[PDB]
Amino acid sequence: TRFHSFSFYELKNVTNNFDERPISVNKMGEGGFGVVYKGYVNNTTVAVKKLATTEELKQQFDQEIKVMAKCQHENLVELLGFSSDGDDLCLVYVYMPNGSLLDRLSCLDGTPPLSWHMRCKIAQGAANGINFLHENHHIHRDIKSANILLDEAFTAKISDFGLARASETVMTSRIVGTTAYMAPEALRGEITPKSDIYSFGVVLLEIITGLPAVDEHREPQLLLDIKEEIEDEEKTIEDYIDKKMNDADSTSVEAMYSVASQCLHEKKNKRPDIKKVQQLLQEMTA
Ligand SMILES: COCCCNc1nc(Cl)c(-c2nc3ccccc3s2)c(N[C@@H]2C[C@H](CO)[C@@H](O)[C@H]2O)n1
Repeated sequence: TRFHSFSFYELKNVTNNFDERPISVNKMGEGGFGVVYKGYVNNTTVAVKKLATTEELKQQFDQEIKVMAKCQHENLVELLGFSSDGDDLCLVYVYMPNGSLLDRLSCLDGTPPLSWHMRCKIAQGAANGINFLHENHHIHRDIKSANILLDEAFTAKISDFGLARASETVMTSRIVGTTAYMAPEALRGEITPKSDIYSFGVVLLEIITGLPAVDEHREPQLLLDIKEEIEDEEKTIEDYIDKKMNDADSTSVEAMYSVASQCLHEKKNKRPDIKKVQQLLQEMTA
């Protein structure tokens, strides 16, 4: 697939010379080291990711284009174009008005809490995006709620393919990802789609509880450990369900938790593949 060849100065103009301030009062954030700026061009709102070692920075930009050229799906963010003529390298995407699942789970800037009904649809949507990537022999290497973007109708879109790796178990010296979401073997340097499943189980626990993967002022500081308190019969998942929901029945919440439990197996070979995860989430609703 081919993309629009945007000029650096057109992107510099529509993003106000790459301003570092927020929208209130561009800056948005940086998932894979590249400041995302809000922009408007050709009567359509966009998100411009300016990248941002010199060759490793360029390898992050080249992979994104190589992966998105091949990968086209409704549950992945769309790349509209990019820019090479400038000093820095830019990647233009279709703007997502509901931000990340992280910011919507935390109600950042006063947004209403997502209902259980929207949460199930986002879980199913996110799991289609991972299935399409794995079907097409790609490992995301950074599955987290901050990397699940939400469109005009709260449709889950996986994003950030700067760390994406082809498959089509390999080992690596430069270990990359988000500690709070990573699997045991990923933290050791193994590269496998089985790690993407583990990280997705952490996202399901954030969806159910509404608690972020890591909270420094919390006990336990890591969300994945809450699974062990529930397994020891000290607490139940019922006691961790997000209280900012009025439409969450126990059967569907327990059913989502069963998937998150299986996803979070420490033994990589005991975890279910994405196609099984997708079937279980579909059976949950239905
Ligand atoms: C005013 O309403 C707010 C809506 C903001 N909407 C929005 N829209 C898009 Cl298209 C992106 C992209 N971010 C990336 C990052 C890498 C690759 C592709 C993309 S597309 C984004 N990223 C931010 C950075 C962060 C990820 O860690 C998230 O929490 C976001 O804040 N935020």
